Amino acid sequence: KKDGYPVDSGNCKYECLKDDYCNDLCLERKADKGYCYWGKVSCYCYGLPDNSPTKTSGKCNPA
Repeated sequence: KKDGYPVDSGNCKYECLKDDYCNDLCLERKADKGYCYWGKVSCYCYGLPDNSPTKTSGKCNPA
């Protein structure tokens, strides 16, 4: 497992506004804990699956 920005199949890291939205959405992502790294970024989990597809080196391209 590992921390990072959980991205859906499109490679889009879920965003957030508070820290509880990240911790929750994070638990669903299989992460133990997670907050919302604002700084113009998105949520942040801690415990995502190894293969857990997270922001790699591209942009959230729909389709």
